[PDB]
Amino acid sequence: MSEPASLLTASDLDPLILTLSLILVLISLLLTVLALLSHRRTLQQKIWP
Repeated sequence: MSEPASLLTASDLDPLILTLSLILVLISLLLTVLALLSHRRTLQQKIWP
């Protein structure tokens, strides 16, 4: 590689918080997508019901 093996050996700076974060991140993202589709679906119906 080109970076110090320390950057990887230190990938454990905080896995506990990262895990909880990744979860909320992935979840929050999914929630947004759903809300987006739901809104788009409603508009379509309201446009041509």
